[PDB]
Amino acid sequence: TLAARIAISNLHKQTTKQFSKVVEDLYRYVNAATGKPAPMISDDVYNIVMENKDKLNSAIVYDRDFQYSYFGFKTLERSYLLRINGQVAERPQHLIMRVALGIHGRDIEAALETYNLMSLKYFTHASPTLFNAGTPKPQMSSCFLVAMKEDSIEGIYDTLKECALISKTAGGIGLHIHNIRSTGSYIAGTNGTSNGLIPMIRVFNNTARYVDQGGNKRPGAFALYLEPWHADIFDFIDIRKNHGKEEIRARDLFPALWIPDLFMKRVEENGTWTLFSPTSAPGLSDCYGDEFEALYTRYEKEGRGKTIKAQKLWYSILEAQTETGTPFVVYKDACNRKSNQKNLGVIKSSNLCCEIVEYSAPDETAVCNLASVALPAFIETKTSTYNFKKLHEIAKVVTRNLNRVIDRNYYPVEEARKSNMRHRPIALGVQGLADTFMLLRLPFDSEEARLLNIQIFETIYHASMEASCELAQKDGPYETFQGSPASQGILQFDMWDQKPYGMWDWDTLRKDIMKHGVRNSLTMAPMPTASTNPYLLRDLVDLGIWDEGMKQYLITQNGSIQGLPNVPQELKDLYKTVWEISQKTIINMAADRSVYIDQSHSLNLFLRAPTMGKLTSMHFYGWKKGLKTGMYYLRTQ
Amino acid sequence: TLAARIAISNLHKQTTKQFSKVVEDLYRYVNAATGKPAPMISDDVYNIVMENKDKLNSAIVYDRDFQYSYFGFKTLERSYLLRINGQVAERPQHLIMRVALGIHGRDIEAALETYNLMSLKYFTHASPTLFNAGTPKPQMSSCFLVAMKEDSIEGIYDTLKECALISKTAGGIGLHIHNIRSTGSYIAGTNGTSNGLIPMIRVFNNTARYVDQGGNKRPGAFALYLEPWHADIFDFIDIRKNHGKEEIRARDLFPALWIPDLFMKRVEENGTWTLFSPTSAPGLSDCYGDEFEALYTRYEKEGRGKTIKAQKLWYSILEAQTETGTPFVVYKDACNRKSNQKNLGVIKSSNLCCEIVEYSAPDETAVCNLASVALPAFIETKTSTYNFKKLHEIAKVVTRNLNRVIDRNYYPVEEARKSNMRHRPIALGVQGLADTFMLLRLPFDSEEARLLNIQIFETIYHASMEASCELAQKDGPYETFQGSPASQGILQFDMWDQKPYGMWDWDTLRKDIMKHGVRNSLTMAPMPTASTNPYLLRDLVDLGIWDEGMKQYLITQNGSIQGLPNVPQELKDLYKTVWEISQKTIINMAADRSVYIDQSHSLNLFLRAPTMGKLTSMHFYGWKKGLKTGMYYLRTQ
Ligand SMILES: Nc1ncnc2c1ncn2[C@@H]1O[C@H](COP(=O)(O)OP(=O)(O)NP(=O)(O)O)[C@@H](O)[C@H]1O
Ligand SMILES: Nc1ncnc2c1ncn2[C@@H]1O[C@H](COP(=O)(O)OP(=O)(O)NP(=O)(O)O)[C@@H](O)[C@H]1O
Ligand SMILES: [Mg+2]
Ligand SMILES: [Mg+2]
Repeated sequence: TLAARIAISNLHKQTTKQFSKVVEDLYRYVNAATGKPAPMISDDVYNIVMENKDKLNSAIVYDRDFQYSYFGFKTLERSYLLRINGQVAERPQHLIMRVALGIHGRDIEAALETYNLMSLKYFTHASPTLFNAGTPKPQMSSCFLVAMKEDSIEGIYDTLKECALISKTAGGIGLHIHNIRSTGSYIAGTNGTSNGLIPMIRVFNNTARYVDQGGNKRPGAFALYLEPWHADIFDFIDIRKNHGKEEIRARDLFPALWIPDLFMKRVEENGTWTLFSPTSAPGLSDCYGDEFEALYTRYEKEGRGKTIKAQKLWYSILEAQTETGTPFVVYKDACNRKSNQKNLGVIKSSNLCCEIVEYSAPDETAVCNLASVALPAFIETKTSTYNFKKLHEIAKVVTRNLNRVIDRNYYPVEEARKSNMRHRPIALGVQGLADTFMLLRLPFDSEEARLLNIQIFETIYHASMEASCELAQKDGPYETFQGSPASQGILQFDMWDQKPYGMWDWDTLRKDIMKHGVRNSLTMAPMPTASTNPYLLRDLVDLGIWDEGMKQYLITQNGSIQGLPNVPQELKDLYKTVWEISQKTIINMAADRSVYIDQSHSLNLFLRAPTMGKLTSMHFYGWKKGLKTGMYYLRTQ
Repeated sequence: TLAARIAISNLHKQTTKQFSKVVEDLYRYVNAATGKPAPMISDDVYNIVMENKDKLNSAIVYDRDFQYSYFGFKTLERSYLLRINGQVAERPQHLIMRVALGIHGRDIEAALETYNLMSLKYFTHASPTLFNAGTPKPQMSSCFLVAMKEDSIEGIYDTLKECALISKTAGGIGLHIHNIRSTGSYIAGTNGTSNGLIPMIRVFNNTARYVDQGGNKRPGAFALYLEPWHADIFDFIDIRKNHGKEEIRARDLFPALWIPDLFMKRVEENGTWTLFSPTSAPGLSDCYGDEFEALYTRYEKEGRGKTIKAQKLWYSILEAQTETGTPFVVYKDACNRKSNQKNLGVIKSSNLCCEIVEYSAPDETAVCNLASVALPAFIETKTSTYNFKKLHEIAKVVTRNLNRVIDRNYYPVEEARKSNMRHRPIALGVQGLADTFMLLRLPFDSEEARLLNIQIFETIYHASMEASCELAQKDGPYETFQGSPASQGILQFDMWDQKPYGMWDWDTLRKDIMKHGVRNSLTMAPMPTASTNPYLLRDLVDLGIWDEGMKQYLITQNGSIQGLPNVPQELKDLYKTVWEISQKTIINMAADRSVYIDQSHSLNLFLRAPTMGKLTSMHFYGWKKGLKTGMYYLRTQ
């Protein structure tokens, strides 16, 4: 809350009054230009709004529209509030109210609370849910994880279809392509050899550009997952390279390596690494860990690839990350080993923010159905505690919300719908970790921010897990739960090798889960969000120093306050810069919260003058650390 | 025949001996690198070669391999003779012999003569036939005329599939796209408007690049046909423009206008021309002439487009042709009006060389099944005549050859196969017009080269027509012949408004055709070929002048001999340059031969300093002249 809150209330003035009418407007709307009935509300939902209009308008509390961050509102106005004809036809509460209804049909009770919590900034869904929830094509889902359906032209162009047919509504896409042959591999049609990936990519990077004015975003953030033994690996990690004068100016593709441990082994024990066109080495992206090392090992034996210094790739890879900050690294074995869907098959890729990790097949495209809970709004008392009951509580709710989405979602491609339906993956997220910390005035390093951390996720996983049981208790287990690690009482940390930090009763849980099942194969995918230092500001009053006599140190420096004349230790330990905090503490809290995460989540370790040898300790640290999504991003300068 | 014939016979030495063994080799061949059975002969054909090996090797006459033009052989060696492992495994005769067999199965008699004529350079098929005829994927067809299946993403990407799935084997492609909406037109999905064509094009221009190493050619000569009332017309004619810094560097697309007469009317009577996104103006590429002018006329009435100075387009168009030599012009109404397939629907486009003109639908892709007869090899006696019987004769044969191709062709896309099968379009071509003339020593202008001309086609059309009857006499009418102009005795010139030049009995013909039908809806598509002055050289001896005392005038000038010191009139009237000959005589002979051409064929009028006003008389001349393929190409400097 700053001095520009006028943009809220004075533009709470060009807004009409009663939810009901605003819906009417939106429902009844017409294309003032083509005279086309252009509704922005589904028949289905509209009637629900009319049938209840009374209790609804009543229910809303418009005073809550002032309880919004300055840059926050702007976001909504610019992009989330349904406009009428160029003009904003939605008070934030309306949006909320339409989202709330979006999710539950006749479940008005459910609608109303899942209303209130939202309005009381407790949690919020993903843009996709925000944007379309309630409207005629209620696509509320975030990303899609697409499988390169075949290594035939029929395949590629059937894949290319989706990557558009989705890309046209929807959100981010991440497709894995370990099965397309390598440069100069062999066509059994004619005298041709293979073009490779990179031109085939230039293709996908191109439907990307064109298919967009509808996907309501030129940003075509596609990410491409590929195992590092593919004979085309080098050209692949290179994509975004600042040079390439007839190449991929792939300003919207990003390359992600889907890395088995073998590679990281070879690398460390400085050795060999063999490459393959997949055609000569079949079945490779289908085995993993041991089954995979037997396999790969033997195609080396059998002499099918092109042996290189394992240290060569790793070396080039590194170079690329620095110059471009890509490829991303996800650990193939870390992920499958510790996935609850290991029963289905082999998870071949994760997604752009290298967060969700769920099965995909040429006839299953996986979805990111996600909401994210606002960690800071459970802080409670001058100095304070955190309400873990409230947490458990709210996160029980969201797990319900998200489940619904899975049923009321508008599916872009039949694949998507099969997938989401048999497996029911959710993704609870979280916002405000860094905050919560600073509010409870704990420094990022505290071996008690350390503590807090663990407990939080512990509680979320705990709740989501339980909520999911009851609905599986009410509605039946998700369709494919048998064979599940959970179908045998093995849980996230159990697959890591730990004991819960025990703040919740996992026995009673693990007990019922076997007895009732759960409504979803996965539950949480924490922190790769923004729209889905201000903290000093406050503190500097009580001690001293200020404004006219101090438009100085920080305007200059990046909120890096270590060693500033007249400023407390308590503070410059709390309000630590991100370069300033220890990475092996970040990697660490990471691998901590990691134990109660069905999915994965992403690191962005933040060093200064990173060495082809520093970066390496960082990757190997986390690597060795059991982590699922490797180091995902390194920011430099 | 020059002094380098050594490349034939001395490299007739690294060739093995008896056809049969050469087949064996080719049949039995293996991928010396992947150990894959890599045959180059179909089971089907192989056995035919063994079952008859005796009469076959015998039959061949290898002395004929010396009867080849210097640059000619090179063509074969470089690209037509099946290589073994990098090394040429085919004497020209073998190729021929495999082509010959390619076409007829057990029809050895047919094989053998259709052998001999070929070997006696009388006619030859299209590369596609040359290359693959006999081999396991006997795709022998030239182009494909593809229909933009829908104005949905499902459509576009289903079209894009073919334009690859074909493009991967096969030959040239020409697709028409009058149905895709215009820039900023309206998506009834969301807040998007249309990207337009040009980006959608950038898409097709891109599968073009990638899908090629198999299509055994980086050249992706796609041509795109579009009516000039499409709201995106301007950007469309611009494609190849030497400027466009985030545009189509469409180094392999070419834009062709599919122009109704209305436009050319408006233009001349200096007036208006309205543009449309097709969505607001539906049915437009489906009506023509009168039905079309009623339609279009009324969308003007109704005020649906964006009225421009008809003279504006025409003006821009022109500019484009000069700077790029495109768009090509085909006359939509000229073509449908005088098509024998008018019964099926509306021919929406022709093809790259703007020659064939046959129906296409989102479930019919039309084919160019073609061979071409060598006009010069019927000249017969010091000075001479032309044997029209031989012509009629040989061209009877080719019409048989080509028919077979239609049945033994390997079809890339089910569409192709339906089309070719129900309609049976052929394309007899011709080579050596310009020659024949000079051999019978007649000048391009002679009102008796004028005469000869007409008669030739008259005879070819006459023969092909008759040959086609008999097989329709033997095999039945092509599947869709009822409703045919011919199914009513109306023939090519009859649809023009003429009487045959009567050198053949058209009554007896027109008689039987109604009685038996014909095997093909179309027959001929003359002169847009090369691989499918040397004439002075000879003459300069008998009079005088030569070599050491004359490495002069022409080495310099473009065989333009008008006014050279000591050189006969007889000659410099015969060996006239192409800029030097009259265009309205070219346009004219054109519109002459035109009357006996089922299909179309193409002009390349050749002026010097062409004016936005000179070009115009040329287009309007031919236009008014009844022509089907407008002026197709203008070469300048
Ligand atoms: N004309 C072409 N241009 C580029 N790549 C091609 C072409 N034809 C096939 N490929 C490659 O071959 C793979 C797909 O196989 P496809 O072309 O559908 O079957 P095919 O290669 O003819 N037969 P096979 O080798 O038996 O699968 C892809 O990785 C393509 O790159
Ligand atoms: N996301 C998009 N980007 C670019 N063009 C699009 C997009 N969505 C639709 N189009 C255009 O719309 C036409 C195809 O229609 P399509 O998108 O399949 O159905 P739609 O527009 O959602 N519904 P409708 O308008 O009722 O056909 C093509 O000319 C496309 O350019
Ligand atoms: Mg294949
Ligand atoms: Mg549509």
